[PDB]
Amino acid sequence: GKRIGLFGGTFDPVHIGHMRSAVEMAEQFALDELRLLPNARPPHRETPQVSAAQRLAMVERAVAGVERLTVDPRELQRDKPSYTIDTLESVRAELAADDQLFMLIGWDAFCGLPTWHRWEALLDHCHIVVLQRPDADSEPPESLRDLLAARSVADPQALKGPGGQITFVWQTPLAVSATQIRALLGAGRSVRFLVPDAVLNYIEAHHLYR
Ligand SMILES: Nc1ncnc2c1ncn2[C@@H]1O[C@H](COP(=O)(O)OP(=O)(O)OP(=O)(O)O)[C@@H](O)[C@H]1O
Repeated sequence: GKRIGLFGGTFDPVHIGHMRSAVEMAEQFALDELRLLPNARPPHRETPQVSAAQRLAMVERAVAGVERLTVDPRELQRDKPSYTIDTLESVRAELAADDQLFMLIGWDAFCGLPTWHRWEALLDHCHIVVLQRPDADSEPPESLRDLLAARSVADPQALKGPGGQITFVWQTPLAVSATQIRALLGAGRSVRFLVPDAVLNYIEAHHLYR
């Protein structure tokens, strides 16, 4: 059907590390579309004076004019956060049944997957692609050996069908951090070139991260 990616993050703010990983994810999987999915979180876990809807605008500024990168605001429009599985069915509810869905997660995040609500069902709806990288020691928890055993493919090209498997991918993400960027901004410095230019212009224009 279509090759559709899903890239979830808090994005506070969205920066070139995310965007450059997005770019690479797509090109590797020949995605028709890669969807950035800003997650929703309790109001009190937002950066003070940076709202959900501003996080969402920057993500929009960042993919505007960018082919095949779009934004999915559905978590960002609920009554409160959701579990991922819930996002997944909602996404899938609007898909064609042969469309292939690829959820991109980080190694460290994948390592805590058995704590996600109803985790056993996630691969019902998508493929999970796990970012491997120089900083997260590839030592899977014993709680994930049987899952990786039943559903992982060593070749990403071998992901098949609209979902059901796990593969691993290697990237060297830029040494850009949203935490570093906030501090630079708090310190009054220039994060120019550490974030997409349309994101830079938004941060500046709206005097965000103070
Ligand atoms: N440079 C990086 N390379 C690619 N993706 C990264 C990078 N840093 C974090 N991520 C991604 O960041 C996304 C959401 O923002 P997140 O706050 O988790 O990142 P962060 O840079 O570690 O921010 P923070 O510094 O506040 O922890 C995640 O979905 C994750 O994949």
